[PDB]
Amino acid sequence: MLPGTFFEVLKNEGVVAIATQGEDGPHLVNTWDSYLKVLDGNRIVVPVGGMHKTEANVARDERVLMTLGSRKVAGRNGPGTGFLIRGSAAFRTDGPEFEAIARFKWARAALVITVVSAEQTL
Amino acid sequence: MLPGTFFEVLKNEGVVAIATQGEDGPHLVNTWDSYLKVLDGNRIVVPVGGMHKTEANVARDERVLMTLGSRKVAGRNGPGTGFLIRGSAAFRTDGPEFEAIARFKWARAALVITVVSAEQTL
Ligand SMILES: Cc1cc2nc3c(=O)[nH]c(=O)nc-3n(C[C@H](O)[C@H](O)[C@H](O)COP(=O)(O)O)c2cc1C
Ligand SMILES: Cc1cc2nc3c(=O)[nH]c(=O)nc-3n(C[C@H](O)[C@H](O)[C@H](O)COP(=O)(O)O)c2cc1C
Repeated sequence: MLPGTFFEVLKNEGVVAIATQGEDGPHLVNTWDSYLKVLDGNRIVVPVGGMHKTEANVARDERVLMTLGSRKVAGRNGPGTGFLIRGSAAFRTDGPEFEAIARFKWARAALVITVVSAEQTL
Repeated sequence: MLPGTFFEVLKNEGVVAIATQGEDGPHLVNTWDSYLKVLDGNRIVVPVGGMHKTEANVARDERVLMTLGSRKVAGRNGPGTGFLIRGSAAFRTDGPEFEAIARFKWARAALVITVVSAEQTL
């Protein structure tokens, strides 16, 4: 379901933001555009070094939001676009989903986001 | 309280993410590094075109989170850094905080974030 324009954004560097639901409000962490590995079946994989609070939140509520964008990709009304991604998160520590990001020697896990919707917001 | 390194990030284009507490989980929206207007008294101002869900959330819970970063600014262990900003939000349609972003003629409002903490997370 992830559209072509989303893959165009991924070709460009940028800050990715990942929101979770915590006990006393939202939490928000980051990765890089270039770190994302997209697999078939609508899966975005993120290398996890920290994300301990994020992981605790996902354990309680699997639903996450992700945003990313680039000034270098054309939006609907001018240069620059981005996306709001909604999906369910899981943390993997073995198997193909972990191997997808195992190149990162600091990785303790793979954050796997199964995408339910992708909206171009610009 | 906002540190020099944060202002170095703002010299570079990038995607800013703003998380709020929604009715059924977090909400997450964006602006650009170059749109942020920093005022005395630890205030960050964002031009508001949409942000209708965000405004509804802020009306009920003023606490917000913001992230931003850049590969072009050195972090602690290599190239690239970014920030987690925590603060309280208000929406303004007049006064000096609105005038700060009034040059954006599509702006219906100014989102004013009064910063309580700024953490360099990389
Ligand atoms: C631009 C940027 C990229 C980041 N990339 C990662 C990353 O790929 N993996 C990771 O675990 N943390 C990364 N971090 C740090 C996380 O955003 C977060 O601060 C840290 O993992 C702690 O997560 P937690 O608050 O859920 O415990 C990055 C931070 C920034 C500013
Ligand atoms: C890179 C990027 C920059 C954006 N800049 C703004 C902005 O400056 N002001 C704004 O109102 N919306 C901006 N948007 C759209 C918002 O993220 C959001 O989708 C829209 O304001 C609707 O907000 P809401 O879901 O809270 O109703 C931007 C989106 C992207 C991807």
